[PDB]
This record gives sequence, structure tokens and C-alpha cells, in this order.
Amino acid sequence: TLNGGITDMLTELANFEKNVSQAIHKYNAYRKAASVIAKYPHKIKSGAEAKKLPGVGTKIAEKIDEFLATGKLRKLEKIRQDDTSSSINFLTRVSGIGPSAARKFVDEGIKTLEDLRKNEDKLNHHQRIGLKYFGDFEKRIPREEMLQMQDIVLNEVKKVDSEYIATVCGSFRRGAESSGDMDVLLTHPSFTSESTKQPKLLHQVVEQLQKVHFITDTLSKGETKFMGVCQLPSKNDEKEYPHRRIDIRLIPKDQYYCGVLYFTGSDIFNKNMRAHALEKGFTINEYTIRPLGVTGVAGEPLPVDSEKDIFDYIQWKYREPKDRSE
DNA sequence: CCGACATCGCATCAGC
DNA sequence: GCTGATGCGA
DNA sequence: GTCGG
Ligand SMILES: Cc1cn([C@H]2C[C@H](O)[C@@H](COP(=O)(O)NP(=O)(O)OP(=O)(O)O)O2)c(=O)[nH]c1=O
Ligand SMILES: [Mg+2]
Ligand SMILES: [Mg+2]
Ligand code: NA
Ligand code: NA
Repeated sequence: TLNGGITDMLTELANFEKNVSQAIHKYNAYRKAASVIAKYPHKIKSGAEAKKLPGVGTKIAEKIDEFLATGKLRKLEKIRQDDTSSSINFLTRVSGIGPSAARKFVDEGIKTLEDLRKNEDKLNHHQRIGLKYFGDFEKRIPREEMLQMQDIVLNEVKKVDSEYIATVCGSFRRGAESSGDMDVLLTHPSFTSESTKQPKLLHQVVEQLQKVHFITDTLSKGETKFMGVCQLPSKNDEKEYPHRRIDIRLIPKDQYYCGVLYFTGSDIFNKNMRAHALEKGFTINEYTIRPLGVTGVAGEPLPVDSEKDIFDYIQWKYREPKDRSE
């Protein structure tokens, strides 16, 4: 990355607007801008040069001019010195503590890691686990470990029912040399868009993974989505592996391609592709791609037989997962 | 200019 | 208990 | 914050 300084600045601004200002559209704006700059194959010389890129307007162009000249942004320098901002920005790093909860905690005088550890009774279950593994969850996962994790998940799933198919998606499927967590897409022939012929399909998989002590904690768990914690087994006298975030998503078998497109991401890629879909008169979610009728309201799900079919509908050239890391 | 901006599962809560 | 909104993270 | 209609 030739423009690391700029993209870091924009990411920190994005995080500010999300956590502190609670302005999700400003968060999205900064992150779109950071993304379009990150893939720009020249070392940016000026704000004007950057402004040519879609997503970079006048305000960000001016910030880039300040940053290139001085190596800093006064706006960020001030944000970093603001106590409420600093407090909120820290608290939100705990999984389960969002922008609203963070402000509420600060109001109640709970604003440090130590404050959290003595007020565990004021956290909900998710927050409690996020606190427990606060350190572990900010560690990246080497692809080598992702492979061991994949190996365990796929084989344990096979043991429950050989007709399950588990696909690791997210940054892993995009070929990343490290990941922030593990994302698993799960299908079973019994569960389609037409019916659910067996209950507990996701539950039985989670149970098996708990049984072999791979899954260690549960943040949330419903009929189709599990969000939790896992850990690789270590050997005698070895320091234990860090605990890792794992998500498992059960998607109707006949909707696998929309499902795998969604869970492969990246999140910015999905946002941009779905935005483009809307411009082309379609709407895309993890289940279907549907036309938007004369109404403005989604019609019937269109035939999809590959990821590429989805690209074709919105008139995009196909892009392999490795080229979706926006 | 000017607000529309992708989309959704689960946990939680207010209101009835 | 049901419904719908909100917070949160994906 | 940005940008298309
Ligand atoms: C956060 C997020 C994720 N997703 C989809 C695309 C992501 O690739 C996929 C998994 O979410 P993630 O684990 O938060 N992101 P990742 O797997 O691409 O990257 P990382 O290595 O986990 O950080 O879910 C969205 O569609 N909208 C989102 O806002
Ligand atoms: Mg991931
Ligand atoms: Mg994930
Ligand atoms: Na621009
Ligand atoms: Na958080």
C-alpha cells in the first residue's frame, strides 16, 4: 500500500464517526474513500489527485492536503485528546459494547478496562465474553491456523451428517494471509427455501463443536446464525492458542451462491455491489437477487446457478474472491 | 443542490 | 406471550 | 461525507 498514511487517517476518522458521532453514513463515506484510495496504484501527490476517485469529495481532499504537507491531521489530534471520545473509542473495542452502551457506561463512570473488570455484573452476556477475551480478539489469525481450524470444523461437521457442507468464507476465502475471525457457511439438503425438513440443523453442529472443545463460548445463537468463540487445541507444555471469534451461518441449500457471495465479502465490496445492483434495478441480499418492479418493490427471486450469474445480472465482469478485498 | 445511502439475524426492551 | 423498535455486529 | 438526479 503506497498510501498507508492517508488510508489510516481515513479509517480513524471513520471509526470516530461510528463510535462517537454515531453517524453510520459518515463512517461508510470515510471507509469507501479509504478503500478507493487503498487500491489506487500511485503514491498520491495531492488532494486534487485523490478527489478524482469516486468517494473522495472536497472535505477529504482537503484533509489529504493537510496530511501530505504536515504528516498529521489537527482534527484527529484533537479527537485523540478528547476524554469522552477516547473513553468511547476504547469501550467500543469490547465486543457487545456499541456506541450507545459506551456512552451509557461513561455516564456511569465505567470507562477503563479495570472499571469493566470490577463491574462485570453490569454487562450482558455478549459484553461479558467480549471483555473476557478482549486481548485475544484483537489478535489476528495466521492463515496457517485458519487452515487447522477449517480442518477441524469440516471434519466435525461430517461426523454429524455427511450431507452437511461447510464452507469457510470471509477474508479466508479471499485468500488473506491472516484473518480477524472465522466465517463459516453451512448448508444441508434438508433445509431449503421451500421447507425445513429437519429441526436443530445448526444446533447439532454447534453441539458437536462444543463436544470436542473447539467452541468454547456463545455470544448469540438462533436457528440460522451462531456467533461465538473457539480455540485450537494445543500440545503438552505448549502455551494455549488465543481464543477466536467464529460465526456460523446456515443458509438454504438452493441459495448457496447468493449466500457464499455475501459471506465472502468484503463488507465494502458487498455494499458497493448492492449499491450497483440498485442502480441496475435489482436488490441483492444473502438469499436472493430480485428485480425492483415498477413499484420500487422487489419482485420474485431470479434464477442463480453460480456466483457469476449474480455479477451478470448487474452487468459486472466476474471477480474472483481474491479480487473482492475492497 | 440534496438527502438517500446494502442488507439482515439475534438480543433486548417497551407497550399492549 | 405477541409485535415492533432499537442496538449491535456482521 | 459524497454525489446523482
Ligand atoms: C461487517 C460486515 C460483513 N459482511 C459480510 C462480508 C464479510 O466478508 C463477511 C464476514 O464479516 P467479517 O468477518 O466482519 N469481515 P471479513 O471476514 O471479510 O474480514 P476479517 O478478516 O474477519 O476481518 O460478512 C457484510 O456483508 N456487511 C458487513 O457490514
Ligand atoms: Mg471474518
Ligand atoms: Mg466474521
Ligand atoms: Na471524487
Ligand atoms: Na464493540
